[PDB]
Amino acid sequence: AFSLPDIDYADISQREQLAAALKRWPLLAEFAQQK
Amino acid sequence: ADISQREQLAAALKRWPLLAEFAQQK
Amino acid sequence: AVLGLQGVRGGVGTTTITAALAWSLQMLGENVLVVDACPDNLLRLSFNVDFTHRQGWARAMLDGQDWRDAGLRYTSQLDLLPFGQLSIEEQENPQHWQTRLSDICSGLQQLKASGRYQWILIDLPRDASQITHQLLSLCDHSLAIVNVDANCHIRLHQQALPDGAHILINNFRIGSQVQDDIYQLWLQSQRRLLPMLIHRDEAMAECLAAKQPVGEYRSDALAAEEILTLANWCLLNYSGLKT
Amino acid sequence: AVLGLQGVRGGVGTTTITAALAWSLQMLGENVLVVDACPDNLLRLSFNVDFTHRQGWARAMLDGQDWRDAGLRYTSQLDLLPFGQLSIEEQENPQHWQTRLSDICSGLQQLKASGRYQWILIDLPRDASQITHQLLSLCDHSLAIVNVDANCHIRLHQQALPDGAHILINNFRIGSQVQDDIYQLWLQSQRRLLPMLIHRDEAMAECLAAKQPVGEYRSDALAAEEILTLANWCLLNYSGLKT
Amino acid sequence: LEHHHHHH
Ligand SMILES: Nc1ncnc2c1ncn2[C@@H]1O[C@H](COP(=O)(O)OP(=O)(O)OP(=O)(O)O)[C@@H](O)[C@H]1O
Ligand SMILES: Nc1ncnc2c1ncn2[C@@H]1O[C@H](COP(=O)(O)OP(=O)(O)OP(=O)(O)O)[C@@H](O)[C@H]1O
Ligand SMILES: [Mg+2]
Ligand SMILES: [Mg+2]
Repeated sequence: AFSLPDIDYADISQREQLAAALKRWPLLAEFAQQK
Repeated sequence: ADISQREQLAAALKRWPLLAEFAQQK
Repeated sequence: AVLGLQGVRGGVGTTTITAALAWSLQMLGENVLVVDACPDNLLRLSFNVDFTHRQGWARAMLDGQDWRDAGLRYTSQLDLLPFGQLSIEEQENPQHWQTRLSDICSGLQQLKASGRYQWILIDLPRDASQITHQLLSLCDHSLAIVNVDANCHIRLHQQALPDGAHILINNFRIGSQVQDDIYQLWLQSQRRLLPMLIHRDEAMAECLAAKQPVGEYRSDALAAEEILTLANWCLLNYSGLKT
Repeated sequence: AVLGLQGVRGGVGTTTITAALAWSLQMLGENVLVVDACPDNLLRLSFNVDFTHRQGWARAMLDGQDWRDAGLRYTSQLDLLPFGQLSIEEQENPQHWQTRLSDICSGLQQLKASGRYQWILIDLPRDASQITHQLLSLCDHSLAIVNVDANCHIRLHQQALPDGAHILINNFRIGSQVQDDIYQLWLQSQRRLLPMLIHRDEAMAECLAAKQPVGEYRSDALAAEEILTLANWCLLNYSGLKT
Repeated sequence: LEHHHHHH
């Protein structure tokens, strides 16, 4: 059955508090990067 | 040293009924 | 309502939370049945059932006996249905019994129709077996249990959660930067995440060694208070039946 | 020698330890192959393999391809064999593929016979599948991974350990009376408990988010040095082949 | 162990 995404990274790279976290951890960055 | 270990274990089994149960049925 | 609890990974706290949540719901005046669907049969030990008590719903069913005779009373408002003890051969060859337990599903549906219980809680393994899938399908709601760590973060991107499940954090630590980074990212991206969580708490490590649910063992523990919050959330949001 | 690592339950640290031990052995100058036998396919992420890189030995075999094409080289002394990424459909129907992987056993035996590797480490799930049993049977030696808690204590009295396994503690904490009590009991009652253990360590939580084995990520972390003592114990005790 | 002090 169709559903909207349970995980939504839209505009994640514009939350300044998250910027340092994504730069700290390559694992987190690779899921959050745009496709 | 030997009896010291046995006395500390006695206290642990008294503290935790799960540990006493399993030790007593081994 | 029938509520399933299932870990996204082993060891995240699913069984301790199931026992604790059942205790909180019965304390709030609900009649509760708690069912262990995990073959390791651990839930019963949070309710002071003897380890050498071998009986349970699956044990009975596989022995050709009556699963309805395997229930235990814990309080006037909380009954328990252990899985039962499996032999090593049954443990090592689960394909031989995982398709022989379908009758528990029709039975639980009939028990739900009776109205004897306001809540039926099911502790579920994550093994993709036939019986696990069938039990999940009769749940009205489900909780997917996680810890905030890199393993669970990856898993949420590659495995299925139960349909409609919400995510419940357990084992939340004090003073971990990588944990805070994952958590802050989840708050902005994980649409299924519940607004409350459960902290790491020595009471949750001790209560099974004391053979009690956490709220009975230490009612003023932070984890006990957090479980009570979860119970009240379930009453408000998870009381509806699936259509 | 082939060394299997398998948690007594999920989430105890088996994969992080497998990656760390492989790194420590290759640091000591051993040639190592590390094989992921877990369908969750998580080991590769400790070696900077992209999440979207779906190739692996089991993925290849299920696709009718040569599993040897899925090997990856991390250093001149450490090769990696990911499991590969299963679809949700495959994950939810494990019996449609859990009996189609048996050719990996003779394949790994041929690779072992080449002499290219002094160590073949296998990250094993504990899902009682046909392929898991067959891969465990290939092992010359095995480590059963535990955490010191009431759940693992119960499991040690009701489930089988790999034959001849030694027991390795991970996630050992401070400030826990119940852990200290269980540990003192195990010291007296578990003959095959290893003399070294691994503490709960922030570097072991961070290294997977950095996509590195712990000893590469932070060589002066306590856990990295504890893993080094484990590696040296393996060199002295686990270098022989099973009769 | 190699050291009695480690990274914090
Ligand atoms: N919030 C917590 N704080 C501290 N310890 C906890 C917490 N939650 C669980 N634990 C401990 O972690 C261990 C595993 O808990 P539990 O048996 O509930 O997990 P599980 O997910 O059901 O595991 P399994 O995969 O064996 O079914 C137990 O010994 C428990 O005491
Ligand atoms: N000693 C430790 N200290 C702190 N964190 C740790 C430690 N060992 C493991 N972890 C963390 O615990 C999580 C689970 O570890 P890991 O993936 O190695 O477990 P596992 O037993 O292989 O789990 P699974 O059931 O998914 O196979 C990871 O996020 C890892 O970073
Ligand atoms: Mg459980
Ligand atoms: Mg693993």
